[PDB]
Amino acid sequence: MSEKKQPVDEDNWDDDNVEDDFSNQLRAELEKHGYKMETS
Amino acid sequence: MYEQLKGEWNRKSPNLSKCGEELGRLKLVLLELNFLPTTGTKLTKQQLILARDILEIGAQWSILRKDIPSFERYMAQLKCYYFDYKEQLPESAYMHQLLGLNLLFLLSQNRVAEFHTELERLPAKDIQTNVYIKHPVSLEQYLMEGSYNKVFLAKGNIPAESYTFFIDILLDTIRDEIAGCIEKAYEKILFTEATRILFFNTPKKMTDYAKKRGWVLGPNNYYSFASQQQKPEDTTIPSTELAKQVIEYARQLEMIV
Amino acid sequence: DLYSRYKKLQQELEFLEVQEEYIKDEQKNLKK
Amino acid sequence: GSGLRQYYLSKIEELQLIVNDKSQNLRRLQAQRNELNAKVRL
Amino acid sequence: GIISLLDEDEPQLKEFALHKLNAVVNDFWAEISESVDKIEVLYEDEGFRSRQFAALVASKVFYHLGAFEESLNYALGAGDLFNVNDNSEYVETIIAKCIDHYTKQCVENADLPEGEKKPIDQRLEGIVNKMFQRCLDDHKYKQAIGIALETRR
Amino acid sequence: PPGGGEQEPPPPPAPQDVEMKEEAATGGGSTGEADGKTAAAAAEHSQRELDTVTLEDIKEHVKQLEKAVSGKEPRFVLRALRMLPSTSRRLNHYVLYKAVQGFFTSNNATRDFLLPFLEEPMDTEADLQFRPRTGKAASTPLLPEVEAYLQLLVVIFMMNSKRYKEAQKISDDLMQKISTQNRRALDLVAAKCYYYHARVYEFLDKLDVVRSFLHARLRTATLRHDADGQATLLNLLLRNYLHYSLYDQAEKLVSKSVFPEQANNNEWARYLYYTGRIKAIQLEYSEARRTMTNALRKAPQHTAVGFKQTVHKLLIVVELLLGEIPDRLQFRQPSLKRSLMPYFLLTQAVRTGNLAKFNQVLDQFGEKFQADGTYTLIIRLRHNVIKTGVRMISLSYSRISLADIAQKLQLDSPEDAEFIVAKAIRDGVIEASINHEKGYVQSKEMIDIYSTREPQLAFHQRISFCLDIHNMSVKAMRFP
Repeated sequence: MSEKKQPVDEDNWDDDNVEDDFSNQLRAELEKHGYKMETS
Repeated sequence: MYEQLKGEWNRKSPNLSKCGEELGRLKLVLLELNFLPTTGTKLTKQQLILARDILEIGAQWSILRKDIPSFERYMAQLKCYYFDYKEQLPESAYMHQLLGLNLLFLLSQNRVAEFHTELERLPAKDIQTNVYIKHPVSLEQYLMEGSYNKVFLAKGNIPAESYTFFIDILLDTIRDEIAGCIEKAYEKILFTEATRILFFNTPKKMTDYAKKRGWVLGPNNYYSFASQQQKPEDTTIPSTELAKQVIEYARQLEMIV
Repeated sequence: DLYSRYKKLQQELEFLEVQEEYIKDEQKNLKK
Repeated sequence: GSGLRQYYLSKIEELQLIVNDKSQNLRRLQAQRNELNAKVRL
Repeated sequence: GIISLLDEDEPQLKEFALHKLNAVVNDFWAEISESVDKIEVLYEDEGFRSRQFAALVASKVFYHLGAFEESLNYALGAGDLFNVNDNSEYVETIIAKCIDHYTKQCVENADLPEGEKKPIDQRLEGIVNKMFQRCLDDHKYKQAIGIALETRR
Repeated sequence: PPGGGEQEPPPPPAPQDVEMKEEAATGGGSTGEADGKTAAAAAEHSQRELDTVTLEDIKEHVKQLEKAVSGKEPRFVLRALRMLPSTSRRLNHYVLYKAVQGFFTSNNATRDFLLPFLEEPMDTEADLQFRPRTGKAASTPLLPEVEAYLQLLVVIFMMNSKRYKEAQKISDDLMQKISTQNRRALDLVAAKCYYYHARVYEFLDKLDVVRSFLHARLRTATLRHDADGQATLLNLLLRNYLHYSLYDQAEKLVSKSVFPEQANNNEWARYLYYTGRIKAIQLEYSEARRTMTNALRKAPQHTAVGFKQTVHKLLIVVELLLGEIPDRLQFRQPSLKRSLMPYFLLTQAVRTGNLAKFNQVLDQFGEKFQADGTYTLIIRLRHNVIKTGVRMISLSYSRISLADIAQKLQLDSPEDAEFIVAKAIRDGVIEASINHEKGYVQSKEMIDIYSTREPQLAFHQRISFCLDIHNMSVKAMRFP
């Protein structure tokens, strides 16, 4: 039925809009999580 | 016992009292032993091997005379004898295109639900071999994306005899929803878009669209008509029955349950 | 006794059903 | 038995079931009345 | 494969259709849900000699679907072929609906016998006294007195 | 012998103590709630019936030689139970045969003697009225035997013990059926055997004898008694109509018996899943995937139970048959890490435009795909390869030309563009319309969901749902 009729001539499960959203800054925020309450 | 087995077998079959004699043969088939379990005496399936074949040509007689309600009556009784409850079934060669005749009978009548429940029973039969089923499923793999009149560009590949009676229904069941879709939001087109792209530069295909449908080619256009509505609303027609829900809400909430 | 068993269980229906309607009047009255 | 007893023996089943049912429903309503009557008397 | 056997018009297959009605009578009653008219139009054939036997297998299929009044009305119209068949635990359910429909009809006719009475079907009471004959012959008479009060006769 | 000799005394008394007493309390307490508790439709031994689902699958499998469980069966099948003096004799026998297990040797019934042990439920004025008790004592010939997973030559004596138990259906249907509702206990017993008698008939051929049995066993429902007996047999009816590859399925749709209103949140959960595969094969997807999603979240409360592995597998298959793109391992299991790895690659090639890579993986991992029972994806997945692309564009662009949507899809030309823009509207993909003045594909936005009565349509079911919980609470409260 009805040819749509015409004249002219990895594994990132929305973890990709997580992972291609994710590539250049945070790897020293992976156990850089705890040093901040004597100065700051 | 084998009443007129191959009399008018190959050349023609113009006889009309042959069929009642063929039914008279079929009086004997269901009355020798049984049909429903067909449990014992495997030799009583041997005339049922030929009772398959005489209904095959009976379906060939129905496709000769264009009998749609018989062609499903033959095929269902055949398939339920291909589903004999003692399914031992020595292989006949005429089964694989008879199902192809069934698979093209059924595809051309918008039985796509009946299609994809048919393929469950023959996993490697339908794919790895059997071009009489491989072609209607490569038809259906064409019939997924955009290849429905590319189908007509692959018309000239029939492995069997002509198959004309069900590509004509496939001619019918495409060109009418073609006419249904141009009644829709595909608003209007000139004559030459109906020429190159529908198919077939001008035969009485222009008589097909002007008479089955409207779309009279006046001054250089096919003309659409009014296909809209008014959309009225009251929204206080529910004000009788939305009050019925609210009375029911305080009904059960007040009753000692 | 078999016909009597069918009749007496019918009599134990509505005599037991009127007690169900009875406490609905009781519990509604005791709230007042 | 299947034609003359079974018409009654299958029918006294559900007549037993509803009496079996609403006795649980009754003693629920019994205890609720005893709560309010002990509340009003006090 | 067995439904489309009820299409043909010659009587020599009509009396072989009942040879195939009682063949396929066992299991696939859910398949006969789409075959209501093919029993009904076959019931409307007067050249079909055993039209009451079509009402037998119709009372089989509407009991599968749970059309309990439709099985009851076709147990009526199946005549002697239903009247001969009463030794089963299938039929004890549809005579249960019979006596239930019977005794509420009789109390209804005991209300107003002065005109506009609903006439009781004779094939409705055809199995009532016949099952009452089973009370006379299966030695039990506390059951024979039991219906006699409830029948309001 | 010095190493294995001293390890012999501790293993017997732990089944000889607690596996002794549990059914001794159950067979006592359900009997007191068979004699008393006229409203024993829901015994508290129905949770013990749920315990016996879990108990004997892990507690005992063999009859535990060094004489632990081997003496239970000649004790518990020797039950005549005449009256209070001659039941207190048997109440002493719960204690007296414990010395026969410990001090003496037990009666070893290696898979065969339990069938002639079913004469002690006839010997010396036994009880036939306690068809729950003998019905559990008809399960107990299976309970060491079947649950040891032998499947070896006692399958025929599995069968003959069940024929004695199918003769207990006869004793329910013919012998003193006086208002005890024991079928709703026996149907779960008719479930337990016919989970393995199902497996038995997977070790052998078809089940058309049991089909005649199961239709008749389903037939006595809806007239006599109807709770969970109609339900569990209906999955047993459906699963091998499904396992056999015939038409089989419109029979299921016209099988208008879908609704025993509840199945205690376990049988009803998979019941939606068996019929979810049924509605998926006739190309209905959005109605299918919403009861696929409903079945996954209804009873998943274990860890990788095995059919949770299957409903999580089949769920985004049909969602890769519409063309929305969720993928898979967001709830991953150790029994799923192996069973994800071909299914891993399957969903990534949907979003990318490479199909020979997809035809590579299908040729690579087809044997696992054919092991899963999903043969018919490829006849309809190449469909959704170009449907996923066109929905992604129509969700992106609000007013797209035909002359541009082609060349992005490596589709070469503005005709091969709207070779995907005339069934997608008919399949329910995009709202958009096409004018043959511009050839542009523009859709609109939905605003009237709060402006017109959408919310109070949805609320009326949920108002009616919350008041039912208040009604189920008060009706089931004041049992003290």
